[PDB]
Amino acid sequence: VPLPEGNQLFGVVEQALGAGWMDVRCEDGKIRRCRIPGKLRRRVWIRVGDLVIVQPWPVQSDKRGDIVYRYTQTQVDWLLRKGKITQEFLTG
RNA sequence: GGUCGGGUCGAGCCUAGGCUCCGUGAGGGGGGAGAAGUCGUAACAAGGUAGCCGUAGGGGAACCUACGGCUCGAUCACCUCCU
Ligand SMILES: [Mg+2]
Ligand SMILES: [Mg+2]
Ligand SMILES: [Mg+2]
Repeated sequence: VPLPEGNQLFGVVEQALGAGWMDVRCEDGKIRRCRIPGKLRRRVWIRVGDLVIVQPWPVQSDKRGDIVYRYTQTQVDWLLRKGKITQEFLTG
């Protein structure tokens, strides 16, 4: 339900790299090696192909970022119906 | 005191060669942490082919095989040597 606020933007998980590292495709047509904060790492399980919010790192904000929130099925369905995001971004 | 001649000592400077230090450096090599990637299961019980040492060959990877050695090897039957 919460939306990106600032430099944050959506993203689609592509492949997990191990040791809490994911490979997320963002809305600006860039692939980023993203790091999962440990606070939500322990309680929220993330799997390839999900809509998430990613904030790029302050330095070298082109290939690194942090994942802050995961969108459930109802939230992504509501977003698709509202029209803030399209279907081809999710499906690739 | 000037000028010239002779003998000797000499900091510095130039060239060549030989050693050595500092900065960058394409490319390559292992080491150490991390643990929400991956393929197997080598070790500990007889760990499911006992494990390990030396040498040599082979294999995605732990590993496998041959010759000589050690017990830091389990179970059953028989034998030997003691207290
Ligand atoms: Mg084994
Ligand atoms: Mg074995
Ligand atoms: Mg062979």
